Amino acid sequence: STILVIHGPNLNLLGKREPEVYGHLTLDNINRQLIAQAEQASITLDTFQSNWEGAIVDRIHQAQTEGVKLIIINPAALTHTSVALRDALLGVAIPFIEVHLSNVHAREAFRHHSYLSDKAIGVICGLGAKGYSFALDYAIEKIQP
Amino acid sequence: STILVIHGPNLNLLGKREPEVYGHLTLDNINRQLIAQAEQASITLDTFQSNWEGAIVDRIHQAQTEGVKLIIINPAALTHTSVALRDALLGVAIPFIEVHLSNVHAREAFRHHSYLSDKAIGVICGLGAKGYSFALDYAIEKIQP
Amino acid sequence: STILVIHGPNLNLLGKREPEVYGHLTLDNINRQLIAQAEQASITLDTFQSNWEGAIVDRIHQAQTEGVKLIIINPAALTHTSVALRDALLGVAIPFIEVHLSNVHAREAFRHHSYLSDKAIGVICGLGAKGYSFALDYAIEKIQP
Amino acid sequence: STILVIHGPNLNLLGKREPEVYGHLTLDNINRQLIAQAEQASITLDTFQSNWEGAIVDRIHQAQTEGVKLIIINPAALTHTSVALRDALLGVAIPFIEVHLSNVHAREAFRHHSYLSDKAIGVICGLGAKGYSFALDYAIEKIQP
Amino acid sequence: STILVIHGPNLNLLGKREPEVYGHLTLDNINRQLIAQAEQASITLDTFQSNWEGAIVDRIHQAQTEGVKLIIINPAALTHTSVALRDALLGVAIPFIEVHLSNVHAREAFRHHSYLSDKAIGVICGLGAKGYSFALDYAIEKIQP
Amino acid sequence: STILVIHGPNLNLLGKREPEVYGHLTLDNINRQLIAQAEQASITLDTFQSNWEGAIVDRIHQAQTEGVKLIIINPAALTHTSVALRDALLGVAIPFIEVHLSNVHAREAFRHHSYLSDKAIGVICGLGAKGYSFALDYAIEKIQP
Amino acid sequence: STILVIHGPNLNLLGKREPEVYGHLTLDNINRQLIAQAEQASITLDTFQSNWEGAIVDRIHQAQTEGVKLIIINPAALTHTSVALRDALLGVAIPFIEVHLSNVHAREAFRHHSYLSDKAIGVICGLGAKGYSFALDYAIEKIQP
Amino acid sequence: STILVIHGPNLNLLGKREPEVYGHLTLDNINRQLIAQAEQASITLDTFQSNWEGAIVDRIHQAQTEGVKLIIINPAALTHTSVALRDALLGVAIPFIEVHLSNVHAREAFRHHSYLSDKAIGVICGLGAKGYSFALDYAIEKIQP
Amino acid sequence: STILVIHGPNLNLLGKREPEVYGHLTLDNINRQLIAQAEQASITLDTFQSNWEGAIVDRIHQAQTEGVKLIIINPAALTHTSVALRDALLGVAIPFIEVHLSNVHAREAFRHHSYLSDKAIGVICGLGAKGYSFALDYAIEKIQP
Amino acid sequence: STILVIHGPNLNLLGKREPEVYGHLTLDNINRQLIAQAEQASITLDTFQSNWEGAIVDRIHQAQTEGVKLIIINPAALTHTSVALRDALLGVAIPFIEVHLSNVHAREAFRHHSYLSDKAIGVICGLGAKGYSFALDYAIEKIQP
Amino acid sequence: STILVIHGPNLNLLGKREPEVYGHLTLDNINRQLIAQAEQASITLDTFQSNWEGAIVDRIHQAQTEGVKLIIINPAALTHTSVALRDALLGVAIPFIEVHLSNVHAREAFRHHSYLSDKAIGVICGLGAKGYSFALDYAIEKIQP
Amino acid sequence: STILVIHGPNLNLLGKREPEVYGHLTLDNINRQLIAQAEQASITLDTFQSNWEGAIVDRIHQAQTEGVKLIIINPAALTHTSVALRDALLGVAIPFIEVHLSNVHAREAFRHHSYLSDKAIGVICGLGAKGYSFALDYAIEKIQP
Repeated sequence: STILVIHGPNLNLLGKREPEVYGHLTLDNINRQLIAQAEQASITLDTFQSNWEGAIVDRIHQAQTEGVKLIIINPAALTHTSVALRDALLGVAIPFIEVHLSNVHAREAFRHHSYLSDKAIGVICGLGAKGYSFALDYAIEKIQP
Repeated sequence: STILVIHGPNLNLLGKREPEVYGHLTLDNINRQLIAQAEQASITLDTFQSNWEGAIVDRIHQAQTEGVKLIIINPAALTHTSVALRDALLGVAIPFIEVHLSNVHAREAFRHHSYLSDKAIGVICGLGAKGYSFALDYAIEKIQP
Repeated sequence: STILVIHGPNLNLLGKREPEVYGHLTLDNINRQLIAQAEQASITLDTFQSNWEGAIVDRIHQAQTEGVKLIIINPAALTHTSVALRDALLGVAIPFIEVHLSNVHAREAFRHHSYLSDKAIGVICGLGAKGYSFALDYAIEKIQP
Repeated sequence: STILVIHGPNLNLLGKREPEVYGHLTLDNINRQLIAQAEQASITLDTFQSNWEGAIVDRIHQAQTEGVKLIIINPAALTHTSVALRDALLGVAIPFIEVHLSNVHAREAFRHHSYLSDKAIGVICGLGAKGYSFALDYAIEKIQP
Repeated sequence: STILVIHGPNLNLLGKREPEVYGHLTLDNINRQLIAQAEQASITLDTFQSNWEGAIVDRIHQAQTEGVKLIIINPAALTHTSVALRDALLGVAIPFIEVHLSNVHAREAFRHHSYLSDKAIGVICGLGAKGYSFALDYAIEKIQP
Repeated sequence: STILVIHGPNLNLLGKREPEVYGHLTLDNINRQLIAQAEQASITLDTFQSNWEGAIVDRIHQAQTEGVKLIIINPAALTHTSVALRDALLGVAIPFIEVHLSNVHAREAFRHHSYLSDKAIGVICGLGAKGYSFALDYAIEKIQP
Repeated sequence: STILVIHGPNLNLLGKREPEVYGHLTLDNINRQLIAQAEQASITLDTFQSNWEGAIVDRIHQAQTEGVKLIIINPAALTHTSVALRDALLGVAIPFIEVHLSNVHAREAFRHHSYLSDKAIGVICGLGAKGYSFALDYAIEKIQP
Repeated sequence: STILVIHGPNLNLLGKREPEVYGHLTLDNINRQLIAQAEQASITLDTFQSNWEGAIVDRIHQAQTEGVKLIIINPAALTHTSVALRDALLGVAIPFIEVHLSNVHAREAFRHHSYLSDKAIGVICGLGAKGYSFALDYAIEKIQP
Repeated sequence: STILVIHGPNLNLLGKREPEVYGHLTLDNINRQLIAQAEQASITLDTFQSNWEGAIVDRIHQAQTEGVKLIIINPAALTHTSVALRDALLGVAIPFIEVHLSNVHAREAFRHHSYLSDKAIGVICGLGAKGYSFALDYAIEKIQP
Repeated sequence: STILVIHGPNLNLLGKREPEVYGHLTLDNINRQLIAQAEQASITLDTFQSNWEGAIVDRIHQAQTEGVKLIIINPAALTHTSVALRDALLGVAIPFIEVHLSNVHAREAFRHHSYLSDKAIGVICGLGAKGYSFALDYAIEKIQP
Repeated sequence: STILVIHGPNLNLLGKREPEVYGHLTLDNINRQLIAQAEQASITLDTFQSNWEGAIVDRIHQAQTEGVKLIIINPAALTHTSVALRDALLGVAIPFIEVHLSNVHAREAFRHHSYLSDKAIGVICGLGAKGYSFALDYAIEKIQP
Repeated sequence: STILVIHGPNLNLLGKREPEVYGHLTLDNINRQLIAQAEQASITLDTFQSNWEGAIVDRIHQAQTEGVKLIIINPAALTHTSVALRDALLGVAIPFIEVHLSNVHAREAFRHHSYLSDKAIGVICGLGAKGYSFALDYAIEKIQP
């Protein structure tokens, strides 16, 4: 794949609980939208989700060998805690865009800090699912303007 | 199960090393006591331990689909570091009680901070194995008239 | 007495205001429950409440001459401010368990700090009145195994 | 206008001479792109730039009386300093998205703090001029689903 | 003239617990020594101890009334907490020397801060009961050079 | 429609020392002015002063049972140190206005923090005795518009 | 003798938005009330409002040359940010009283800090429009005792 | 002009108030001295003062188009607050020297921090008017080989 | 005797990227050198690398059951984040030496803190692969003096 | 059993400047008084002053070889800065008393911190030259009870 | 001497390593330039450099006895660490100007703090050798206007 | 010499007191081993110890003139305090390795901070005398690969 989308812990829960909390949108719905958006541009896109830090790090290492050109990553809770993730990305030297569904700055103070943002190309937060689509549009443009 | 008891990393070591250090009580002994206490009240109780953050997060997710009503969790070292665990509990919206065998406030300053305590119903620390039993007693009363 | 239960400032207000707000449970109800629980184990139990730091200190000093074996203390607001109270407990060297009705970690940041917790056997918070009962159960087992 | 795009201090330097900017892009080029994007959705869009905090505040107040439904704001340096701006936006209660051309997290530590981000719908940084277009896309969908 | 010696909370315990721990010296022994030392210089000396902050404040107010020229105070735990005590001393404008039996700098970090030390003539700590005698020697010389 | 005015520690010293220092105005003068101002509006007003935290807490608890509608409080040194006071006011749920004679912000840094101000209707400081009159004027309007 | 009342940024919005949000009182209403209050005491009073820091600073400099004796200032958001404003007031050496409509201490932590309060005669916050009337009452008594 | 001298807010007050306070020297006297010093070296020098941040930012932008080679700036209070000013200077990439009349380190702690000093060639403070002459001397020497 | 060498997350990447960046030395090369050095002293050297925290915790627990005498550990990114690792080492009570290839003090501030260093026998950083050899030399001498 | 008195940097200046600023007492006067006090108790006492840290460290090392039993040290400015001094005292394991002429707590905040006080037997400050005499009186009692 | 120039540790290295690095200017050259400048004004000027803190302190003490009227000091690294130096300058009460060749604010955070700057007449940094000449100009004018 | 070994304050005390406390190893023993190790590799090695900061700085300057290629330095206490040392090493641009006998991370929190570690090639602590040998091994390989 040329673009890899990574989702961090707890994102698998999207749309599961009381679909009038945060409605009906699922992680799969998001993935399908992105895969279709990428197919439109003849770009190959892979997706990955895990609750396990190590599985995400392993997947990043694999991305390097597969010739992934850009990573779109929503590290979820791991953005505030995982230097291992930072060092995986940097160690494979694949540029990345950081995405969060919710506005990270509007929540508790510990969510204001990120071990990834300072090394990302850019960061999108608080725009829901469309944030991932925006990241993908940017990525496509960078590769095939 | 109605009640799920979760033990974090390193709690599998209980009673393994020099049973004159901290004596002979094992994690299994704790679990047996709790299972018997729950059986006495005709409540179904399950237990889980892991050294792997992701395994705990996955287990919490599964708790939601199983209809667990309350979680009793000793996150051990993960209390001070895991936002992923916080967000797992909050994401499934299962109420929980936090338990530690030892008095966390009597140890190093980094153990005074918890990513769970502020969202727990309550917190018990420093009362050894009985802490879990107390949490269970509370839980039983909350769930049953 | 063998066991002494101390309640700090403002706890006399329990159940007084709009008993629907936090319901109907009074300080006296709590004391009666504890006195009965103690009688059931043939342990003598005394109780004390004051809004005056000095009265609490004096009472602790008296506990020493009376041969009190363990103190269960809900210092309420004094937990965050009274080094005098810490030094009274340490000076008479009577082991103690700290109890709070409400979850101190779920409130303002200044409530996260305690001049007692680090010297307590353990701490219970957020489990309402049952917290004192749990502390008593522990205490009984410790004194008369 | 339905949508108002605000550019803060020093943004007038883009392209005219490039302060330290890269791409040869100018503020007028950005505006033309957004106006055309907005026309394409039959949404009316105005733009505004100033180096003067008071002018921006006045403009926000004027937005209220004009029935503006959403503000896309690149406050530039004022994001780190201007509580007056925060209070203008909150006082008129117009929702806003915050946009920065550059990655504000990749620079000095003082740029990590914002008096706006916590109250924004969301924040986009580091994606250049496309950041504004993404905001506008989000805004269009929100206003005209 | 008149010197007043004030002892804070818990100092009444001196020599009561296991005279092995820190031995046999009592608060009354200290007071006797000081009263004799003062009598030897034909200076009138009064003493006061309380566990109650308000009593100590009242006593300081009374001091002014009695024309006390200098206060020797061991505030004990109140040194780290009582602004009321600071303001009492300042409000009557009686100069004072602060004394502690134990070395306050050699204990927990919270004991390093004092609401009195910056307004004392001087501070003596860690020299046991002699600290009070030294303070009295100084005071005598200051009042009757 | 009773109003209660509470004065904290050390306020009894007003006008006692060197009536040139802070002038001749006494606490009793302030109380007389307030009682007369309240009588002019046919509002019943009581006053209370103590050096003792517990006396103040008790007096607040009594205010509830007496049907006091608003408290005007100058906690003096206790504003920076008493959570017990905060919790007494909040526990009786009587609205209050915080007053200080002097400008608390112009003094030492530790005086800049208050355990009351965030819960007060408002705060007045630095305007001398008039501050209490202003608080009373506001209170009267609020209770009997 | 001349009193100048200065209103800072965003205060022009008063009473504009949903008059049940914060009701119907306007900045003009406030000024009318203060002008009438001043006429009643035969004091000349001027008023000023701006969203522009430099306009306010200029106005302060003009106040010096006009012989203004006292300034009543509600700096609004500038209280937390503007050292320029501090230095303008200090540079002209006109005493001032700081007023806020809302209780600044009851909001975000950054609103607890002021570049003005420590140099003000006093401060009033959280008493709404009356706060300005109180400041004027004080000012009148100070200028014409 | 080859050199531009910028004076920040409140510097227009120099020598206005009680000329035996901080003397008779005026902003004009400073400017006249600098213009004469520059004329003596056949260097063209312009000067600018404003109380309005945006005007200063605009003036810096204009300096770029006028071919200014070096800026001598006394940002006065804006040194501690204005990131806009920092980003103007950096954006036009004109080197600058920072000057203050008074010793910024000898005052309040907040004046120890600057958004400019770290990017300045150098900083002169506390040497009165001669500071600007020294900055100009330096600048002349630099604008040569 | 067995010595166990643990390599943390991302160390599997050594000598993959740009072998002129940090050259050609691989994790396997390091291990082979260590194994040969251990064989020379008739000590068994076991090695382990993982990207997964839990795997490393499990491996430490396994070390205890197999009678490992000393651990040499490069936790890599987990140094700064993993209390679980600290508690694993301490729980098994195997002595350990901490090693880093790069100079952790020369990088970002968050790399300055270690959850292991305070409990390690010692620490080596910045000496590349030779660090591990040095740790092993020390370890051999400690096991076989 | 010798006592050694150590005076730090700048103490040689005592009584040199404007003998009315701090009067006439010189370092040599202090030393003569202490030497006489010691002779009176048949204790051998040596003294030492230097402006050079290393000289003081060397002198402490020499004290060990000379069999000194107790050090009375006024480190002056070195109390706040010199870990080398701390480590010299600890390394030779000679107990010490810290003395300062002035009240170190009444000055700048940086003077509140000491690298000695926590390891001293005790500390005396603010009692002038008598402080050294008091330390000597204590020392005599400790060595010859 | 009338004016004394003091150079701190490591300044002897100027011009001694890689003259195209920091070029060819030596500490001697700086001194020769100053001595000549002083001769032009018939002012007697002495200079001093040392790597040893004590030597500098001694030299400052000597300056007092010589009747030195002003000190120009570049403390180099000692500015951030030496309270001994601060106290020497203050103890002899000779006014001083602080000079640094390089811009101390543009370097590591620890270099932003000075134990001298707050007591200096003023401070010059970042203007190379000319800084000292400026300081000397100022000093000459102050001493012989 | 090609390599220079520097030992800081108090290291001369090694093996002097209670050779059971830390045994018998002396500084001279360490130097002899290093000299022998260096001779074995045909490298010239010099050593130096002092308790005086200035002596160490002077010695470092001298190392430059002697062509020293690498410094092995145990700064002991000066690591936490001496910017002068840092600047000496940087100013001569001789690479260096930092060594401590004891584990600096296992002691007080202030020992965690170093003014050298960040500019060292690497750091070794806690491995006793062997730490110096290791540094020498590394240095030999760097200089004569």
